[PDB]
Amino acid sequence: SQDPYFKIANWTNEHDDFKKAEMRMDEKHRKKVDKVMKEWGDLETRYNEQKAKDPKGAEKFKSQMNARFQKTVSSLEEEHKRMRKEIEAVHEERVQAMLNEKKRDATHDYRQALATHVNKPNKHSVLQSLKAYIRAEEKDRMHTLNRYRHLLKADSKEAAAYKPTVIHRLRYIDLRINGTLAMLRDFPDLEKYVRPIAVTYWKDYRDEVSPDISVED
Ligand SMILES: O=S(=O)(O)OC[C@H]1O[C@H](O)[C@H](OS(=O)(=O)O)[C@@H](OS(=O)(=O)O)[C@@H]1OS(=O)(=O)O
Repeated sequence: SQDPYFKIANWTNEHDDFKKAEMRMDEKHRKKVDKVMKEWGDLETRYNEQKAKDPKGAEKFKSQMNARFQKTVSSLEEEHKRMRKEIEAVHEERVQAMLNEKKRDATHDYRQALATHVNKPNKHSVLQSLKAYIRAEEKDRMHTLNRYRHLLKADSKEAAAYKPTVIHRLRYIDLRINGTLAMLRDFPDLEKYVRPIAVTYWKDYRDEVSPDISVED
């Protein structure tokens, strides 16, 4: 069989399932590296013994066993990297998919909040609906930027083939949010009191979730 992780269906707690699967993978990997490193040790002690006894046959053993070892390592290193990338692609797909859903639904509550307003003062509801939408888009930025961060440290290469993309995402997020704020222009009664609150909340919420940094670049 495979990991139970790949066939889930609520995705509601993806972070926890992923973080969990990642340990089961990470740990399973540590199981193998230990087994190899131990094999190396037994192999290596042997060389030290037959060192002065069979210096010719002994030495051949060292060259030989290095090739094997070197190879077995590279083999493992790849497998892990392969599996790691398989679990992430999946993860990043559900997270994006699930984030989108929040956007999708947060918008609905928003546009209803506004339609209901036309008739009667959905005042407070409109805002809490907007702030919800904002939290959703901003969470999309925070996770994206963060992915660029991990890739900047893992693959300074894979990383570069993402920047144009990251820049494209962060742009439309701002656009979508600004366009979603524009929808208030029509309710003058309401754009006068709700807007300045929601914009401050956007600047505030972004300051908390995805700050600035001074350490490095
Ligand atoms: O898999 S879940 O158990 O649903 O994830 C819960 C939270 O896990 C981390 O705190 C998550 O933090 S993270 O840095 O690892 O994304 C956090 O994301 S965040 O609130 O948007 O910041 C998650 O909160 S959630 O409401 O977005 O699901």
